[PDB]
Amino acid sequence: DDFVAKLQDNQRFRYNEVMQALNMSAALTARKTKEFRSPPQEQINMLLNFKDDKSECPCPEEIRDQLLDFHEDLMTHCGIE
Amino acid sequence: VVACFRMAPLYNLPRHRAVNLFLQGYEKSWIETEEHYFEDKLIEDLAKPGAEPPEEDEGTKRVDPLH
Repeated sequence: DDFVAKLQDNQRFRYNEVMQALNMSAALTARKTKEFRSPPQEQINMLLNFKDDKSECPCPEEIRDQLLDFHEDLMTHCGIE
Repeated sequence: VVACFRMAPLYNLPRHRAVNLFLQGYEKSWIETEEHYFEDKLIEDLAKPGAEPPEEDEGTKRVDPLH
């Protein structure tokens, strides 16, 4: 619940700030908005593709930390470690 | 494409649908990709014939759990 709330508000902020700089970027807005114009499942997988390095993920570290800590807690609950 | 321009991202998607998509993506990319090596330890534990002193009889060699 709250993780996707944070992701949604962050994505709104990122879209807003990208639209702020579209004039100065000119044709350069393209790859940046490739993320914004994509199927929702692909958006989810791109936002979640930060498990092992792979810096090609727009999720900031302060939001990555929540998912990493919850994954650690889930693994401990499952008894993996 | 007109439809691709009209279609809206997660921040316009409803909360519960976004949660469902996040759950599916989390299962696909984090839970499934997790690996932990337990086969060797499990097979050794199954092959270990235990409880010999509380058995105390050994009339016939009881088959181990792996057997």
